[PDB]
Amino acid sequence: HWGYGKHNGPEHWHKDFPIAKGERQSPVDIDTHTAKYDPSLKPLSVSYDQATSLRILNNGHAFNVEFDDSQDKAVLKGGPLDGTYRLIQFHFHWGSLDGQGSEHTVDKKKYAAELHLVHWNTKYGDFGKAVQQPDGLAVLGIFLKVGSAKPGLQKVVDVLDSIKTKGKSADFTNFDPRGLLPESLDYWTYPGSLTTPPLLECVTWIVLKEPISVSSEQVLKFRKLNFNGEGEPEELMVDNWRPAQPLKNRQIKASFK
Ligand SMILES: [Cu+2]
Ligand SMILES: [Cu+2]
Repeated sequence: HWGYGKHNGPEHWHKDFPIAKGERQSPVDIDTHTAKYDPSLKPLSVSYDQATSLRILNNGHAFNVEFDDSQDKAVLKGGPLDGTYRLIQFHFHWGSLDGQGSEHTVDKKKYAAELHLVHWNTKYGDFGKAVQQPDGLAVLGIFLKVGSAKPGLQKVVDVLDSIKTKGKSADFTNFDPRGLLPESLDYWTYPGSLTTPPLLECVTWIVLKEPISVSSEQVLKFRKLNFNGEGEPEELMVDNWRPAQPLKNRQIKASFK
């Protein structure tokens, strides 16, 4: 009823999810010149040392690498955040070509892909309760550009053959998400939403300024995935990104000058 095709893509989602035309939708274009430095922001605290990855799942729109979120094992704190946010899963959005794929844009520039590390606020007890709150989630977004390989991505790329089609999953233990981060934690932040239906306005977005580099071969493997289930007509899982939405009454803040 929703996807990324011609007939069910972003431009249609409002029919079933009227919040698509809401006041704090994501992604947005990040106008670097109009973002303002906020000296009172903190440094981000990314605490992933005890992360417990469990599984990787092709859900028909992306693949999610899922984590044990039943304890404070892999948490995000600081920055604009009040309290502790637990990592539940990460996934990517990517293009059919290297010139598109990201959801956020930077001065209208599209990156080849975007990584979303999804975290929920522990004050709300579980993910499903957190998405109903204005400060329920914190998503760390990281741009991908094509160049050198990202070594810490390779273990993800190499399991993708085992989850080609919608509904397939595979064990994915002992994966360290720290290997997906860039050097700098400088960031922009703003209040927004989930970027897939149900498009709930529950996200504090934290978008890193510094992209990571991945190789051609790595992104090419993303593009071999399928939106369809096994035994259905093959449709490559590409261009699974929502375009930039109106900023409306929001200001994007920068952690850096
Ligand atoms: Cu559907
Ligand atoms: Cu996402």
